[PDB]
Amino acid sequence: TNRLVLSGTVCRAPLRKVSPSGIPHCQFVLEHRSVQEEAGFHRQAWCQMPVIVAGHENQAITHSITVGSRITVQGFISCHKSKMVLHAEQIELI
Amino acid sequence: TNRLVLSGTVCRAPLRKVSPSGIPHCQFVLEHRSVQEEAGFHRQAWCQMPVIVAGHENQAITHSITVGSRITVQGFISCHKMVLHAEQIEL
Repeated sequence: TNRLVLSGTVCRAPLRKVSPSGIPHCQFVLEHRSVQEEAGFHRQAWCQMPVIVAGHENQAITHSITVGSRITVQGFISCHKSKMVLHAEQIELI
Repeated sequence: TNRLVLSGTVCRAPLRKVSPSGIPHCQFVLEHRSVQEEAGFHRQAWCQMPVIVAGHENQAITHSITVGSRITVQGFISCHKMVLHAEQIEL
């Protein structure tokens, strides 16, 4: 299983490219901040998560995303060298 | 929402630690590798995720895990470098 569901405020606006083969993709950064319960106590959770939205079907929604937009992204995490990226599969606005 | 569900092989053996205040928790590293669909193509996904297990109710499970154990962990992520704060662990 590889499923991350993460809500946050967009802190870098989408940058958009099309691969040579014609695959559209845009990248932005998603800032999450919340209070989470852990072992009966509350702790602040925070992350700036890079998000990639690849493929034709999810591009239209990304044009409503700007810095300040509140969204939830559901997808899978991928790590390179150690930088992480959330690869979006569903995006919910507000 | 802040929910990560991630399966993998333990690649660093669990250690049982204490906070400055003396609060116990267990930690290990989880190596994930999978094949995911993206834009109609198959793409490899990998991550080595540090995991924190602070619930004492999870101590029996975390003691049966060694390097090589296959597990699924669910919890919330926080960036301190990312760490998965485990709420459930399934063997």
